[PDB]
Amino acid sequence: DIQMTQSPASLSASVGETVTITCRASENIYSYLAWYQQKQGKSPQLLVYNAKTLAEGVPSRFSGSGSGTQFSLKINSLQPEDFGNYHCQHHYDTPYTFGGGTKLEIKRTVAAPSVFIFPPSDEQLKSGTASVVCLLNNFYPREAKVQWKVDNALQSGNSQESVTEQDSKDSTYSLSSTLTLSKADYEKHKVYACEVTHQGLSSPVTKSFNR
Amino acid sequence: CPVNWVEHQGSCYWFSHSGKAWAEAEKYCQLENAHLVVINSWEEQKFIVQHTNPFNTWIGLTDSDGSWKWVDGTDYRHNYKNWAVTQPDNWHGHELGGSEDCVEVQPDGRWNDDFCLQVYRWVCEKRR
Amino acid sequence: QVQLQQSGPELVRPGTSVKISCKASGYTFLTYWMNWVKQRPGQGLEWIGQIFPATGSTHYNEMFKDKATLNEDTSSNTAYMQLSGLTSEDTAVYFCARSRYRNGLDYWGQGTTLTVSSASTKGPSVFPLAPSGTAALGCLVKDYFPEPVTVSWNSGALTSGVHTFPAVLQSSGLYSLSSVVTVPSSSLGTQTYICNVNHKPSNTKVDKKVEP
Ligand SMILES: [Ca+2]
Ligand SMILES: [Ca+2]
Ligand SMILES: [Ca+2]
Ligand SMILES: [Cl-]
Repeated sequence: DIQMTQSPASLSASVGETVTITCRASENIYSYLAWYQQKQGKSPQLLVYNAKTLAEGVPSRFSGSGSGTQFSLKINSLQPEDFGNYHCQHHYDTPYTFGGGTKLEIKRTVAAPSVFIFPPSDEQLKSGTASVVCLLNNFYPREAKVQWKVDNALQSGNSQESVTEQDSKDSTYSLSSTLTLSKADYEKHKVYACEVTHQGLSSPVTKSFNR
Repeated sequence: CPVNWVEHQGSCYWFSHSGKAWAEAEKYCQLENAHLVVINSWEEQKFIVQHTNPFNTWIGLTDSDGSWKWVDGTDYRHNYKNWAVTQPDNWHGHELGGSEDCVEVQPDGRWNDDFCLQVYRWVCEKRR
Repeated sequence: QVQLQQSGPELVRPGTSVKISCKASGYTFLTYWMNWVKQRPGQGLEWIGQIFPATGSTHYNEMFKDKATLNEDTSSNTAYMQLSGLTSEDTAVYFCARSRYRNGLDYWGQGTTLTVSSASTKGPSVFPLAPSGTAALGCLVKDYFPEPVTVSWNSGALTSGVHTFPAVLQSSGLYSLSSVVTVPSSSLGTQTYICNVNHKPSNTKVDKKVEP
């Protein structure tokens, strides 16, 4: 049963650049390899089959190569419609298997997040739950880490986060991290801090409050 | 290939979804300017059974005239074969023929000689 | 033109069974494989199996042998996939896709979203994220089911600097999200900011004013 491994998991590039993504099969699949493009919220579209054959209507800037176990999809001079997710799939003996996908992401300049913290509302407290929100706004690249501290005790398992897609105007990300407590434990402690690490900062940033 | 045939590696194939006796199946293929499928290789064998599983399916191989012959003249003795173990065994019968003289592909792809009056699915094959 | 039209979204409870259809047009339905593919939220693709309508021959990924059953209605050019014993791990988008033997999936349906959940319809609680050069404020839209909610600001008059986050599925089976907007902090005394939250499955409509 064939394992397909794609790399890199994510690739940042600009229009007009050339990129190569690769796929490795765990055993010989000869030239029986397809590449798909998938835009967010849409169905995949075949780009390449038999490792190097372009599907109908696919632009010539796409180029597939390889046979055996190592394959590559190269996009010459990327266009704005090329950003999205790319998937490889062997089409040798059934069952077919797919790679884990590669996100082709829009490169832009490094931008450290603006960080904001939000205490629970009075309304929410009156229901017995307390959500503390940390907002990391308009940052790039995507990698970011939020550490929640409650009276200097670092937290785990009581928080969830969500990240937007790249902004349509400026290609940044924003991230929301929510720490959820009951009202009881919430006023069992005083200082609420989210500590933010992002590679565009020169040290961790902490926004905090108490009450 | 013509409409409703499957193109594969320079051949066109037509897969039935109903059954005929072997000679009726071969006659049907000839009227399509074709023959019952002649399996020339492992790769073609795999292609055929991917599509025919899990029904016994006639192919163009028969010993009706006294020895194994492919319907298109392909040499049998020297070429690709995929007999199930202990096949062909020429089993003797009555109602569906005196002896097993026509070849079907089993669900596992292996070949079995069977009675020529069995009503099985078939595959036609002709060059593109 | 080749087109594969899938049935609409499904929202069902665990332990049930659902049938997804894929109607093919613009080619000879009988001579191509119809494949089914699964894609869980944020994940890669998984091949479920395929059927060859001319013969009904089927081939499955063994991981789905107990889960999916494929069949075909030749008279209507329609392929079906039955998914049974459903659990939340079956929540995913499912695609049908055409292929020839040992060839790629060259045309795809639009996808069918399947949500499996024992959660009941429930409207969101909307809580302010109160602000205190650039100020951020927002609305926490908590504990609703199912997706989606819509959020606007000042009835759609305020779009710049708005970020509405993808919902997160909480351990309760309910979703939560937040919507934030950055504004000049000099506008906080004067300008009123209202998030408009609509959850049509529960007929919930909230206009929450977000005050400093
Ligand atoms: Ca042949
Ligand atoms: Ca015989
Ligand atoms: Ca026999
Ligand atoms: Cl008799």
